[PDB]
Amino acid sequence: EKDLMAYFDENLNRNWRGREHWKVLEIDFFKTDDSFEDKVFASKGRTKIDMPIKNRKNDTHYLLPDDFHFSTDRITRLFIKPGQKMSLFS
Amino acid sequence: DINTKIFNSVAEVFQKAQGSYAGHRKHIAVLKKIQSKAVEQGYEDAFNFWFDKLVTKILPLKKNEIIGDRIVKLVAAFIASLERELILAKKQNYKLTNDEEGIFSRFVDQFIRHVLRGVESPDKNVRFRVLQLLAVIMDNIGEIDESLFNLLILSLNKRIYDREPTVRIQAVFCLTKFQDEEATRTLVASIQNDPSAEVRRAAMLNLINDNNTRPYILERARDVNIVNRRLVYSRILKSMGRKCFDDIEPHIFDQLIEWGLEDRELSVRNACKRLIAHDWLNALDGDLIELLEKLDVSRSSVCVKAIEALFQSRPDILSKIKFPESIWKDFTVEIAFLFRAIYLYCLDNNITEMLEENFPEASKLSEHLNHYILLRYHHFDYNTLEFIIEQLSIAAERYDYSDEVGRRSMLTVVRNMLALTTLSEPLIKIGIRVMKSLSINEKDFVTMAIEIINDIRDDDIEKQEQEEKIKEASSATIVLCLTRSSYMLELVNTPLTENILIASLMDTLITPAVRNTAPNIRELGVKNLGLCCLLDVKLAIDNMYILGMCVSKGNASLKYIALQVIVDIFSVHGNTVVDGEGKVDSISLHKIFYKVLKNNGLPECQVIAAEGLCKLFLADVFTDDDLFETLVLSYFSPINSSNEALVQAFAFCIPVYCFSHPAHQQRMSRTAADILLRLCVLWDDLQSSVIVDREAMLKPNIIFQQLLFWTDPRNLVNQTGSTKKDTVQLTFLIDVLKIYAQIEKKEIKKMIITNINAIFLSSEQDYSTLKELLEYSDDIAENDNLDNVSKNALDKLRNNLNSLIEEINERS
DNA sequence: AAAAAAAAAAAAAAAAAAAAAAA
DNA sequence: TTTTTTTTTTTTTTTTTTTTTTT
Repeated sequence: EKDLMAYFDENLNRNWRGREHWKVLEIDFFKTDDSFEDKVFASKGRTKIDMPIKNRKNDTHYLLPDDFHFSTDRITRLFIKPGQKMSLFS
Repeated sequence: DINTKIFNSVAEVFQKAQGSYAGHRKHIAVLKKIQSKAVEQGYEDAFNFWFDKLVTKILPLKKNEIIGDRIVKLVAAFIASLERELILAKKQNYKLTNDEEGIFSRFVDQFIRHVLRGVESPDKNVRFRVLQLLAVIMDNIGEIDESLFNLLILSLNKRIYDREPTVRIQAVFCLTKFQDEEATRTLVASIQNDPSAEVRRAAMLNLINDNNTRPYILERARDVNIVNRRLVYSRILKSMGRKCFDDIEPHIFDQLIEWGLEDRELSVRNACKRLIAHDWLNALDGDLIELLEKLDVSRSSVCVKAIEALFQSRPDILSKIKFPESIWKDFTVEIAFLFRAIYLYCLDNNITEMLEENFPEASKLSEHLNHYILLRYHHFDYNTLEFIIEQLSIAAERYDYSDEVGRRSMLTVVRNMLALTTLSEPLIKIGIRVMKSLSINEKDFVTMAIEIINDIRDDDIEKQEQEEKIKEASSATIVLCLTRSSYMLELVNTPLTENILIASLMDTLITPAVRNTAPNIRELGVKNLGLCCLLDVKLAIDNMYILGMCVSKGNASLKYIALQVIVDIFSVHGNTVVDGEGKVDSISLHKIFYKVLKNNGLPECQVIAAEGLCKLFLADVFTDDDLFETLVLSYFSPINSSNEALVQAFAFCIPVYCFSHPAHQQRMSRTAADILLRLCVLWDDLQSSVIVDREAMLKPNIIFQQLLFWTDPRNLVNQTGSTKKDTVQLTFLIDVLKIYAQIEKKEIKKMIITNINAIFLSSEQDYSTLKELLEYSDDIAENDNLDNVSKNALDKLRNNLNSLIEEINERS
C-alpha cells in the first residue's frame, strides 16, 4: 500500500492545479556588395513585427494559485481523529 | 586613394579580430592609431563610413554565432578604451588635449544613428544584433543630445512589445540603463504582463531595489516558472543580505519563508535551505540566537521547518551548543524553542552522545516546568511564559521516563497544571499529550482525566451550593469540561464496553449538552458524540438522524462538524450503520450530500463533502453511479470555479480512484458519456447568455480529452497482463457516438469528432465491439453533413478500424 | 595568481510540422 | 498574399560547474 501511495504522490506532483494543466563560418570583409544593405535595411511591408494587443496584458499576472497540498497522507487520515488511518488503495 | 588604404587596414583588423579573443588590445591600439591619422590628415567621414560598412556585415547573423559575438565585444572595447582616456584626462589635473571630446561625441552619434536604421527590419536577426549592440554600448556612452535620447526612448518603447522574446530581452537590457531613483514604469509592466518567462526573469534581475519596486520584485516568488521561483531565493535575497530583516515587512518575510520551505519542487527548497542555513548564518557572526531573533519564532510556525534544515547542512554547530545550570529560571522564547528543536532532532536520530551529555533529568525538568507554571498561574509577560511552558511540555512529551521518581514528579506536575481553570487550549492539549505519555496503560489516563473532569464539576457544584446560602453547572464549566474531554477521547482506541466511565460521562455530560441552546456547547457536544461513535457501533447506529437534522438545519460550524462526524463514522464502520431494522436509510443521506454539494453559499462545506465522498468511494463503501456523476459534474461546473480547494481536491482524488482498480475505471466509463452530454448543454447556455465569465468553464474538447485520459487502460498501476484485452475505452466512444445525434450546434460536433483519433487500438481487443464501432463510424460518415477536418478524422478512424479487422480476420 | 573564454551535463520547458478556413 | 487555429510530434536552449588560456 505504501508503494502505491508513493507512486501516486510522485507522479501526480506537477498536476495539482487541474483545470487545463492536467497534461503530464568565416565572413570576408573585403568583398563589397550592393543588395546587402538593401536586404538588411528595408521596410517591414506586410510581415508584422509586433505582438497582438490581446496578448499584451493578463489579469492572472502569471502567478501560481494558493496551494492546499492534497497528498495521500491528507486523504488517508480521518477528520476529527488524525491519529487513525483508514485502509485505502488496498 | 587614402580611403582604399583606410578600408584595407580596418578590414584586415576586423579579419584578424574575428578569429579568437586573444589579442583584442593591439587591435584596439591600431584602430585608435588609424583614427588619429585619419582625423589628423582630414578624413574622418570616410573612416566612419567604412566602419559602419564593415559593422553592418554582422547583423544578418543568427544569435547562435561566435563570429558575430566577437565583433560586438570588439566595438564595445573600442568605445570603452576611447572613453576611458577622456575620463582619466578629466580625472587627473586638467590636461588640454588635441580636440578629442568632439570627435568622440560625433563618432558615437553617427554610430547610433547608423545602427538604428535597422530597428524595424523584417529580419529578426538584424533587430537582435542592433539591440545587442545598443545594449553593449549603453554602458559607455557619456552625454548625448536630446534628439538622440528621445529617438532611443521612442525606439525602445516601440520594441518592448516585440514578437520575438529575444528581442524583448535585449530591449529590457537596453532599458535597464535609463533608470533613476518612464523606464521603471515600463519595466514593472513587463514583470507582470509579459507572456515569456525569460523576459520576466530579465526584468526582475535588472531592476533597482527601492521601496516602490521591491513588492513587484518579491511577487515573482510564486511564478509559474521554476527558474523564476528559484532566482528570487538564490540571487535577489542573497544580494540583499542583512537588509532583508530591515526593509522587508514581517508578514511578507514570513510568507516568503512559507513559500520557500513548502514548494512542490526540490530545487526551490534546496535554494531556500542554502539561503537560510549558510548565507543568513554567515552574514552574522556564526551565532544562532540572533538568527532566531530575526525570525518571529513566537506567533508563527515556520522555524520548526527552518532550524531543522540548519541541522542538516552544518552539524558542527550542533556540537557547540549547551544548557548549563546557570542559564535557568530566565529563559526567553528563543532558548525554549532551541531546546525543543535540539531534543526533537536528537531523538529523531541516534545522536546519543548529546542525549546523555546535554539534556538534564526528568526530576529537574519537572521542577523547571513547575517554576514557570507557578510564575504564570499562581503569581515576564504572559505570552512569553505560556510559550515557554508550551515548549517545555512539547520537549517533555517525548522524554525518556525510565526512572520512577521523575515519572511521578512529572505526573504530579501535569495534574497540578491541568487542575486549573485559567489554562489555555494549547496548554490543555499538550498536557493531555504528556499525561498520555506518563501512563502505564489505557486504563489509567482515562481514569485520571475523568477524575479531573468530575473534580472540576463537583467544585463548581459545591461553590454554587455554598453561595446559595448567603444542581446545574454554568456554561463556562461545561465548555471547559467538553474541551478537556475532546482531547481525552481523541486518544482512546478501545471498545466502549470496556470503559464504563466514558459510558457515564456520555449521559452525564455529552448527551445533555447535545440538545443545548447555545451554539458552542452544541458544537462541542456533537464533536464529543462523534468521537464516541467512532468507538462503539450501537451508539453510532442510534445517533444518525440527529446528525442528519444538524446538517440539514444548522449554522455553518454545526454542519461542518456534523459532516465531519458522518464521514468519519462511515470511514471507521461502514455500511453497517445503514440499511437495517431501526436504521437510517441511505437515500436520505444521499439527498443530504446532494443538497450540501449544490449549496454554493458554503464553500468549506462543499470541500469537506467532496473530500469525504472521495474518501468513501476510494474504499468499498458507497458504490453508486449517480453520486459519482454528480461529483464529476461539480468538478466540471462553471459555478464551482471560484472554489480552488474543491478543484484541487477533485484533481487529485479522481485520477487515483480511476487508476487504482479496473472496476473504478469501468464505473467512470459507464457515466462519462452522460457527463459529457450534460456538460455540452451548459456551454451553449453560457456562450449564449447576455447578462458574465464565459472563460470560466472549460471548452468541450478539453473535457473530452480529460475524460479519454481517465478511461485509458494504459494508465493503470497494476498492469497484470490482460489489460491489453479489456475494452473499456471502446464502450465510452460508442456511447459518445450514439449521443452525437443529440448535439445541436456544429462547432461542438466538430470539436468532439476531431478528438476521436486518440484511443488505444490493439489486436488483443475484442471483435464484435470493433465491428459495432465500425458500423457506427460508417453511419456517422454517411448519414451526416460534416466539414473537412472532421471528415478526415473519421476517415482515418475508419481506415484504422478496417485495417485492424482485416488483420484479426486472418487468423485461425 | 587573478580574470576571461570554452566545453560537458543536468534541468526544465518552449518549439515545430500539416491542414483548412480567414483577412 | 499572410495569418490563424487545432492536433500531433520532436528537439532546442540555459544554467551551473569545471578546465584551459592570457596576462
